[PDB]
Amino acid sequence: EYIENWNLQNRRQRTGFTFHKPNIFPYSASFTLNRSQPAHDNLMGTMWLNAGSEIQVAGFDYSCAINAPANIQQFEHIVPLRRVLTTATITLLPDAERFSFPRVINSADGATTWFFNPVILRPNNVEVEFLL
Amino acid sequence: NGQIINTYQARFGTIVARNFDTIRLSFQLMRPPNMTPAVAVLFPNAQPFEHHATVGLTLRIESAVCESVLADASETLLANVTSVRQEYAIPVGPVFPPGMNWTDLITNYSPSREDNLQRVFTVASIRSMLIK
Amino acid sequence: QNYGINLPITGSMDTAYANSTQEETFLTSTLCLYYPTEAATEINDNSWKDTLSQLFLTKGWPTGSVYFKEYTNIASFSVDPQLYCDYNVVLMKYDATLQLDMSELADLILNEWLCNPMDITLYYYQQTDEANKWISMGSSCTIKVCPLNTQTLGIGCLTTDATTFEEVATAEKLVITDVVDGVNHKLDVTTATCTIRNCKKLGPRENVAVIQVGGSDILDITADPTTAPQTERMMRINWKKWWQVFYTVVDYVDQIIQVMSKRSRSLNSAAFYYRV
Amino acid sequence: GINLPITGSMDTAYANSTQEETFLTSTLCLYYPTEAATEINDNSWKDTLSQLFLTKGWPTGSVYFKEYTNIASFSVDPQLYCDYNVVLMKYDATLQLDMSELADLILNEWLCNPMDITLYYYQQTDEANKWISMGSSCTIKVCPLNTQTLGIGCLTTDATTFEEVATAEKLVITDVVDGVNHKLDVTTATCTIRNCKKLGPRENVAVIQVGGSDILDITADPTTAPQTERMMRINWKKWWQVFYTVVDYVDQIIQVMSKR
Amino acid sequence: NYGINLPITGSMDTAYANSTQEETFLTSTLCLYYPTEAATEINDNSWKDTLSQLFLTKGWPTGSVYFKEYTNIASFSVDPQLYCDYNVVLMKYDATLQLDMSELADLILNEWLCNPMDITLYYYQQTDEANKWISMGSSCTIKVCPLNTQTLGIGCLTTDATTFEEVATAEKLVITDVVDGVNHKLDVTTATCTIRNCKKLGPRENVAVIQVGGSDILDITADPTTAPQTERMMRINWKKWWQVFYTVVDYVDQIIQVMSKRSRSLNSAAFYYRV
Amino acid sequence: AQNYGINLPITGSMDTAYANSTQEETFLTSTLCLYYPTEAATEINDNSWKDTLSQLFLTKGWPTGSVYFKEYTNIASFSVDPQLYCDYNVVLMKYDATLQLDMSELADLILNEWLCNPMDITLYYYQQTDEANKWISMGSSCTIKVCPLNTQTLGIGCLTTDATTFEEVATAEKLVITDVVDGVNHKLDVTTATCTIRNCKKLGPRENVAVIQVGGSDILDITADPTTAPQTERMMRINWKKWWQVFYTVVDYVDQIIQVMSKRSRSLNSAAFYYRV
Ligand SMILES: *[C@@]1(O)O[C@H](CO)[C@@H](O)[C@H](O)[C@H]1NC(C)=O
Ligand SMILES: CC(=O)N[C@@H]1[C@@H](O)[C@H](O)[C@@H](CO)O[C@H]1O
Ligand SMILES: CC(=O)N[C@@H]1[C@@H](O)[C@H](O)[C@@H](CO)O[C@H]1O
Ligand SMILES: CC(=O)N[C@@H]1[C@@H](O)[C@H](O)[C@@H](CO)O[C@H]1O
Ligand SMILES: [Ca+2]
Ligand SMILES: [Ca+2]
Ligand SMILES: [Ca+2]
Ligand SMILES: [Ca+2]
Ligand SMILES: [Ca+2]
Ligand SMILES: [Ca+2]
Ligand SMILES: [Ca+2]
Ligand SMILES: [Ca+2]
Repeated sequence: EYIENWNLQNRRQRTGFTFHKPNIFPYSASFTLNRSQPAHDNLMGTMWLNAGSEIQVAGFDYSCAINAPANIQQFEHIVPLRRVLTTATITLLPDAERFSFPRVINSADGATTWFFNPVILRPNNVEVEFLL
Repeated sequence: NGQIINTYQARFGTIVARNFDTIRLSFQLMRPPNMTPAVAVLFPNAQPFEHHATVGLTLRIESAVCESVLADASETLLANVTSVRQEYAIPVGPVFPPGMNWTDLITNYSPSREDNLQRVFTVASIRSMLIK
Repeated sequence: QNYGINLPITGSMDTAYANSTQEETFLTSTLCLYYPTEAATEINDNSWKDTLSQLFLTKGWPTGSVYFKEYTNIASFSVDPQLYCDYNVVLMKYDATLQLDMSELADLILNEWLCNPMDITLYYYQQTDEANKWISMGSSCTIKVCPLNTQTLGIGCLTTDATTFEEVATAEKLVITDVVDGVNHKLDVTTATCTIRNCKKLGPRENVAVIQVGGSDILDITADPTTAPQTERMMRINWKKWWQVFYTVVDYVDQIIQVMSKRSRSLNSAAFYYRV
Repeated sequence: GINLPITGSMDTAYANSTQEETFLTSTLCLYYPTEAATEINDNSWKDTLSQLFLTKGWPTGSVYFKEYTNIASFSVDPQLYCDYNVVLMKYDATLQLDMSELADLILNEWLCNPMDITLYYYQQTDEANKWISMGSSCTIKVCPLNTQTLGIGCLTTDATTFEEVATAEKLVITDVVDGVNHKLDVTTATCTIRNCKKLGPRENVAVIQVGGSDILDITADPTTAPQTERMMRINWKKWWQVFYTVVDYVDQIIQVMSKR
Repeated sequence: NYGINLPITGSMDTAYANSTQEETFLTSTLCLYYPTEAATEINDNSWKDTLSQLFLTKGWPTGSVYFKEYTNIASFSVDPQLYCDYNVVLMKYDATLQLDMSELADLILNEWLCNPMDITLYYYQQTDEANKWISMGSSCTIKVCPLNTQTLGIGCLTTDATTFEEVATAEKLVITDVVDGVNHKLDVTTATCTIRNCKKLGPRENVAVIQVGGSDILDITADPTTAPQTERMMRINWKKWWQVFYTVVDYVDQIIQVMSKRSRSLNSAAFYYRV
Repeated sequence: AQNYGINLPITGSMDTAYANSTQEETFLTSTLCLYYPTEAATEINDNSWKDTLSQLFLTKGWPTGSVYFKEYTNIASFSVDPQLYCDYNVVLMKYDATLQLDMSELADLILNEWLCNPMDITLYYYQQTDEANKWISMGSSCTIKVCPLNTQTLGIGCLTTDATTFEEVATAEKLVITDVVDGVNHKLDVTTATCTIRNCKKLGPRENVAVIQVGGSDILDITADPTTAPQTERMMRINWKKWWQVFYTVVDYVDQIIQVMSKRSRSLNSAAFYYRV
């Protein structure tokens, strides 16, 4: 396969390498606080783990949308790729398992730590879009 | 690729940049330590600033050699491509932006769009040889 | 820089933890203890502020940073409790009779209230939702509250007669009136010795801790019956001598300041929302 | 309490808020002590309260008020039969066991059986088996029994040597040791006492305690003193604010209850 | 909110919003301060009713516009409180209290960061142009004695109190500016006056100033060089107050437009104690 | 049967079968003690209520001589020297409302393991090393007066020679658990004729005893720390009308009270050379 794609790209034709679980995502374990304060008792935003071929994302609200309009809080997570994948079979499951147990997490500047005690709702209105 | 190829410190006029894909302009505003009475009334120490300090630069690429195809002020090939696509009322396909928007074409300049653009510009150059 | 608009804040989950900086927190900030005026009678000293400040010197605070203030009782501290320093902690006696008034003072002290004025004669009044209260302070607040229907007719009351109103407060230093939300009400606040104020809690107040000294542990700081959250900043100690209470506070300065944050509204970063 | 599995499924749509339809088709009932309406001293306070309930989505003919004299007089036969019952219990420091056993009778659901004390001997089989006595005066004297039907620390004929657990009390919940039979000396002239067993708890009625700190050890063991979702307790100075707090927060109080 | 450091980008080609002025009227409050000489000349018991009914037709709801009364500019200067979302002040001018309006609008129109001063123990100084010493009370007699490096009063005696250099004499509210970088000794009458070492932050923009009568005589800045006339320093010539109140209620849409309710301070006060 | 003071790391599998019930053998082997106030035995009106209870304990599983009954007069006199003897201990104490620090200091002794050193007040100035160091004094009448020194052995607010300038943290109390500021050398004025004070270190909880508060609300603050008021598994409380309900409740629920406690961790042979008594 590699010498075939070598000879096809030596003449500038289209090639394809077939990968089983490709390492397209760099390791990026981080978060984002859309609503925050130094008390860290009413937070809102997303957390994610991009590793190997796996994205695990979890948006959390501490108020559980008690003051959001129509009791609905919209989350969003956009992952840009480095190379254009083609004909990908993707297992999409709800309920990200890594961000579902209580943990203490350093802040953005690394100064203090904040506590995260999650209870899990199911994801309402999932929209997964594949942008090119 | 993050490496400083060329640098220019307080040199204006025509400069040269041999190999680059990022342009970093780092200018700074220094308050003038000696000011005549016509200038000292502009910048008080207090809050109401009716005259706002502003410092600018202008950078104009006159000519450049690029490995990929582009558009410029010399050729008319993009104009020929858009004239053919607009004269015959052509539906929007999968690759090119609707209406051949060059801003949306160079905003997301993918390699498949690069290959299509180079092929169609080559055919436009051929027709511009024959048809005036 | 860049005040006003809210920004999303991202950060890696593998950033190194910072240093201890409990030292720098003690060496920068201030501290204010609030004891009842009878305590110095049991203490039997005129130079125990001089004593205890030397005791606070051991735990990192400098000499002129820990401040001591008085109040006569829980009722007359509730007339106007003005707390401003970097860390406030109040020591209150447990009276079994003054249960509600201690809960009222705790509700005032532990939450931040946006506060609009009220004019009793002029308008008709209603509460928007659950975070809206009518906080009245003064020498003697006697509040009678008359509900009105959708046509501004008296529900169980008559808007001419102030006697037929429904009495919710009688000669109290601090009242947090909660009425039903969405009903227009008419008021009978005696404004000569009282001042009622339409307030609205934005969140909790964090630069104050409440140490109640004796008794059983609860201060209901929420309005509804269905919850009464024992927060991290309210706490309870037992007493026989006050010296044991003061020594316990001086010992556990580190833990009591640890459970109290820096009051978000002080900070430069929260300037043009609600306090610079 | 069903036992045939209801399968269901995840990722199916959350239904809309039936809390309004819950309000339109139910009966909410306060229970206040007589001293409340003594301080209230209005002749039409039920009208003004019921219209304040009408603001919060309850219809006109859906809110009923029933008095009780005190905790002792409420415990002789409490009738809880609206679709949503809440009681307003004054806190007495002396009446502390009586509030606990009242809320034990009120909050939990009991399957009861009769008890003829003259004709039989009675053992408690279960942990959840208790003896519940109502009436005007319940003088309950209980003596244990060995295997051979002999009195343990009493004479099984003479009633003076018995061991009393209740002296002239309206409601008494008696827990004795399990597995041992007992001879009983209840006064059946005023007191009716029954052999009851604890089922699942009654999700109909909530208890707003009105006064001091919590005391309610409704479980018979010393180990657990669980503060459930309906052992609510407000502090107070005026009775009017006690009712206004209930009328304002009907959503959060109906929210922690269910129908029967 | 506390990550202020991240810059906001925006764009120069995005669309304008749909005129969020009517939604400003519904979710705000308005307190206009009037002197007691107004309420003397007004001659009505229910003129708040008449005016609030006129505010209703401008877009306000009923329960939004409150009025608060002060006696004069001297008594309002003792402890001025800004109670609600948009404040405007109606101050009647005369040529006597020419400074007592300049320093009052200096206190009202700016956000001040005040710290307490124990003048009986410590010797205080001013760090730059930004701080002043703002002293309020029923009577302030401020006497400032400047020292040198050796802690010796220049042109005065530290021990004797009659050789002092008085800055204010029997004044309700004082804003003293002294020489920056020189340690000073005080004789503020602490029984009837509290002096505070107090820095000047940015301006407070929920309150506007309406000088009713007189001339364009007002300043914020204590230097002689800058005497700025901001967008919410405004003035009205008066003959009767009814023209003034009708002028205020007619042009509410222009007076709010030079104010901002984002500068609400959670407290009615004006000084931000102990940061 | 060895390696008594080494603290070796065990390695247990997570697939080991669960052992048998062990509760019947615990009931046959060990001993139980029940401490009651003398007002109980006043209201009980019996001489042979001990045998009545012991036959009910026989029904519950214990043998006849395995359940021991001792008593005390009041909480103050039980707190003079609480020496709690047998394998499983549970104490019944009535909530006197006017005394609240007495019960909390009593359960501070009883529900914790205290490693304590002696003191000599005439010789030494005593500082507390950290938080688990307390000063526990017991006797007929303790009156403790503390004098904080500076770093030069000069008293802060107290003359080192005068004893009336000293300030008292407790007077006329049976048991006093004194917590002062850590790191400051202190002079004491304990009445050493009727009171012995000792330098104590809280190692951990005591594993063999529960406390049943008969009546009265939740008051127990074990840890002399204002922020934490822990409610452990063995601070039970019940409400009373007669004592017979209390005794029938503690006899009915032996299998819960023995369950929420364990054997004492020090009293085992395995804790041989870590402070065994
Ligand atoms: C709700 O969303 O869905 C119901 C059907 O399940 C429907 O009857 C009801 O009208 C809907 N209400 C709303 C607000 O959408
Ligand atoms: C790299 C780093 O974190 N430096 C800090 C240092 O500034 C601080 O004084 C020290 C205390 O020992 O703790 C370290 O974490
Ligand atoms: C063409 C039209 O109707 N324009 C309206 C505009 O006036 C208004 O500001 C906005 C409200 O959000 O809605 C738009 O549809
Ligand atoms: C002797 C012993 O302890 N083991 C028995 C085991 O033989 C029996 O099969 C099991 C049944 O549950 O109960 C265990 O206690
Ligand atoms: Ca009435
Ligand atoms: Ca309300
Ligand atoms: Ca007997
Ligand atoms: Ca039983
Ligand atoms: Ca002089
Ligand atoms: Ca200056
Ligand atoms: Ca002393
Ligand atoms: Ca200590």
